[PDB]
Amino acid sequence: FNILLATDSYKVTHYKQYPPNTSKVYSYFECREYEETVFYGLQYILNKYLKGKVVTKEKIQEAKDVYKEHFQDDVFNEKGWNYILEKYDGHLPIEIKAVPEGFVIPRGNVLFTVENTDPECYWLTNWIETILVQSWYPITVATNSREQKKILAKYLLETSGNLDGLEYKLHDFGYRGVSSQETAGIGASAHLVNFKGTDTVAGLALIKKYYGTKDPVPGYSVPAAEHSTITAWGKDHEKDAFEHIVTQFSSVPVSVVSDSYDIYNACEKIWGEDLRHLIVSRSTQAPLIIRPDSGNPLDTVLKVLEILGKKFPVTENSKGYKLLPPYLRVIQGDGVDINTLQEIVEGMKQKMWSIENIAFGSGGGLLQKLTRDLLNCSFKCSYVVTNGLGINVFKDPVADPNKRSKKGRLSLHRTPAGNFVTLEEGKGDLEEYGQDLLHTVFKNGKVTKSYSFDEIRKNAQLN
Amino acid sequence: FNILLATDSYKVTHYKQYPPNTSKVYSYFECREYEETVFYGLQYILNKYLKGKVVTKEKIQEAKDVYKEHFQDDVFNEKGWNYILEKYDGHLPIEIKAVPEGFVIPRGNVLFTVENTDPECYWLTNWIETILVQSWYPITVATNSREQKKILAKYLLETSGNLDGLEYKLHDFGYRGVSSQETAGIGASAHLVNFKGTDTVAGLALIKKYYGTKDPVPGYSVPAAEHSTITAWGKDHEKDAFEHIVTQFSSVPVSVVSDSYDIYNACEKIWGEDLRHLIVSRSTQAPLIIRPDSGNPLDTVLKVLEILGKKFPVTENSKGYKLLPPYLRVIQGDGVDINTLQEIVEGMKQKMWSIENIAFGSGGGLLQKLTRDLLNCSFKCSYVVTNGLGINVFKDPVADPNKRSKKGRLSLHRTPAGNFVTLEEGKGDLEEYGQDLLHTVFKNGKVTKSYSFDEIRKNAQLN
Ligand SMILES: NCCCCN1N=C(c2ccc(NC(=O)N3Cc4ccncc4C3)cc2)C[C@H](c2cccc3ncccc23)C1=O
Ligand SMILES: NCCCCN1N=C(c2ccc(NC(=O)N3Cc4ccncc4C3)cc2)C[C@H](c2cccc3ncccc23)C1=O
Ligand SMILES: [Cl-]
Ligand SMILES: [Cl-]
Ligand SMILES: [Cl-]
Ligand SMILES: [Cl-]
Repeated sequence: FNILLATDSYKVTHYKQYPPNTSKVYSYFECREYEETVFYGLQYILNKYLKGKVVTKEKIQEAKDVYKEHFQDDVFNEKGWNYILEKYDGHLPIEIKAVPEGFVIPRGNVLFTVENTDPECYWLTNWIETILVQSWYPITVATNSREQKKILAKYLLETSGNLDGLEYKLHDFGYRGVSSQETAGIGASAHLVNFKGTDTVAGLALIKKYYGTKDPVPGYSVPAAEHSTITAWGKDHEKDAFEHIVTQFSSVPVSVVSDSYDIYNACEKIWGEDLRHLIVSRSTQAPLIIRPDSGNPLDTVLKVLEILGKKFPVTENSKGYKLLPPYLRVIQGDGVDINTLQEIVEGMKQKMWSIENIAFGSGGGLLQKLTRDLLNCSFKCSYVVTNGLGINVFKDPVADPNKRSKKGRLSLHRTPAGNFVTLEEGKGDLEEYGQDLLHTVFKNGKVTKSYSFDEIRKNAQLN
Repeated sequence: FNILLATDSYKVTHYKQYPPNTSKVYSYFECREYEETVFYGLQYILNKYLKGKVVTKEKIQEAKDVYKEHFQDDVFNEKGWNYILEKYDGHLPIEIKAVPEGFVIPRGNVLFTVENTDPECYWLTNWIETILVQSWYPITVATNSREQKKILAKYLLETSGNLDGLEYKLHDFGYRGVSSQETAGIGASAHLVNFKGTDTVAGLALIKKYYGTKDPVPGYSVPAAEHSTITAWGKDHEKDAFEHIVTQFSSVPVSVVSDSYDIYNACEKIWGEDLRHLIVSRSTQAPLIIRPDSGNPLDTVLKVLEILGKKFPVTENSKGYKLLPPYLRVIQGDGVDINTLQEIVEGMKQKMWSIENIAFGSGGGLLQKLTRDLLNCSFKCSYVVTNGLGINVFKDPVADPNKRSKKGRLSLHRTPAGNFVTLEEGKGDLEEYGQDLLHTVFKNGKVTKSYSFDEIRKNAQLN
């Protein structure tokens, strides 16, 4: 990796575009205008990409050579990057202040600021927009995962009367569904801010290296089947595959995808009759979790439950809602996003089914079907000093008030009703709102404040 | 990186689920039945992740330790992975056959096949599903980029009478709007299969290291402004920013975002009157590219052009379509995906505007607003040998016919009419068709067949 090569092409040219005698560019990150967002992911970027000696003689010459051919001119700022190398031993003269990781912030507030600490490096603040704005993703996953926790919590509380197993109810299936190994880790780490159930292994090593937990790993799995391990027995032997699988994993929970041929037959005839004896004997600590994986998600869950309710002893819990015996659960792991997770719980509740009957697997919903669009994640200049005069800088497009940017030096404050407000135009220094809630997280190549994954989990908890 | 940590958790448990006496698992990848999809990206994964010594004593012990905590049990196949280390010096005993990269194959056809080469490693075929299936992303970017090239080609040919500059008409803007650095490089490399214009610099080093080009670089940029470099001059000095920027970049093409306050004023009064004189003097090899970045994309482009047509000398070209003078072009960079790119060119054509007037930049649309669900990218077991007898295996969910999988040993063939067929049940060995178009790309830890980025470009041409 080379930070000189980790920006949008055009930013290479920007040091020739700013007003002359510009000593300071100051830029903020907000989720412009999902009423509240989990701030998480910055600390990864600060450590993996921004901290320490990031500039070397070789990194300057590589960039020089690529940009020379990429632009077909020598528009690269060699002098500016050689200054970083020789003044600061390659350490970025940037100061980043940020709200603490895990913080649940209303939309349209300052979550971090970037500014240069050396007037020579005025151009450096917005060089690192592109890299810093990839934060959108950890923030977005963490927010959409938490929104889903909220829906599950609402219907579990309504149909059971507690949150038991809440943080194991949305399993991450998204390892194949993402754009990369780097993306898998960050995405799966963002979901583990809210839940403890993941198949995306890469997330675990990231949290250990970048955040830390007191526990060995932040996330857990149980044994489960895929279509390869059922269908490999042959279209005539589904029962043999199931029987081998529940018996191999007799003492632990086990997911078995049951839609290889006929979900409704596998539930009713194979689990419900021929193998019923291997399921009703199993421990409360080791249920069979029947996985449908195809068809209308809501219709399939409701017919799966009706079949299972008629072949197994169903309890009515305190709330008047029906419950499988504790050895038997369901997980819908196909076509699940925040919208369909909500269609299912509401559909289950209208049929008087407890939500403790159902778990969710999401892959693409949770980790891939997200954009910087969704929460309008955005990095803009708000303040510059030219000729010694600080001036308040913003965009305010004619046709889009939604894209207006915030003016001048920003601080984040607690209101007397204990809500958040971003103060603009350096009005934070009028101490009308107490102290700035953002902290210095990065200064002059060093990480100056960091959070355990446990602290972030605590910060991110639901009301 | 540790391939023992680079799979779905549940696949760790799969070696205890397959029928006993299973010597071979054979699995294929399809874009299950965007009519045609560019295969690109496998070679990256084979080199970065699968080739050489991938197993070490330390990588087995690390996996054992993580999975012990992750499963709350020792379900890990240490014996199976120690065999790989001690038999094959950690080289995967896998054979992957793949269609040549850049090959444009209709939906529902085998693109790559994975099989174990040693009976002991039956479990290893689907260990690498997760990692291999991330290919959906390079494939989907490459295909969606190409389908957009098709629409550009259609409307340019209809309104100009050639495809001049087609490879620079869709610029990659999506570096900040992807989920990570690794994803940027892959996605930007996938787009450059079809175009030459990128701001996603990370794509350059990937193509150089993994694919190779005869030219210095596969992709090119020009100097261009952001909101920070216009608004930094002060709300009332937009004209000074513009004038500084186009004068700095007098002799090369220059993109200038003009929606900082009011796009329509900046086109009509600032470009069209105040600074008119520095635009009409510019070389045909260095035009001003006015970038609107806000509003209804179609409505904005149409009023932008109507304003510019009334301040600058417009020609009607041979097709009856209108043309800005050669020093003046427009780029819509904001809200651009395949569907809005199509709304715009069709809207432009209804207002008799040549498509050679307009360039497109795409960020989120191009690199992130893509899912594994779009082309149904899918990896399934089709054939296993159990007790020495091959059996043809598949899924066939009753309630989703389109998730039915192919049976048995697969090959890809040219038809008599120059189309493709995927043969099933090992029918390829009848040579009633020509010969299998999949080739050995990976065998027993080696990349065996590779393609230059140039070969891939050639294969991925339009008609
Ligand atoms: N971890 C200890 C706590 C309990 C364990 N546990 N585990 C659960 C789980 C854990 C992993 C898996 N995994 C798969 O199915 N895969 C892996 C995978 C990867 C890629 N593609 C497809 C698949 C299929 C499935 C289920 C669901 C399940 C539970 C099922 C009902 C309702 C519940 N409600 C609350 C709390 C859990 C509840 C559950 O109890
Ligand atoms: N090497 C020579 C290639 C041609 C030069 N050129 N370049 C062009 C271009 C090149 C880069 C940029 N860059 C930005 O605007 N950024 C960078 C960026 C990154 C992230 N977010 C936002 C932005 C804003 C914009 C436009 C458009 C422009 C052209 C404009 C009309 C129609 C055409 N038709 C065909 C061929 C080009 C045609 C064009 O001619
Ligand atoms: Cl599966
Ligand atoms: Cl999914
Ligand atoms: Cl911009
Ligand atoms: Cl975009």
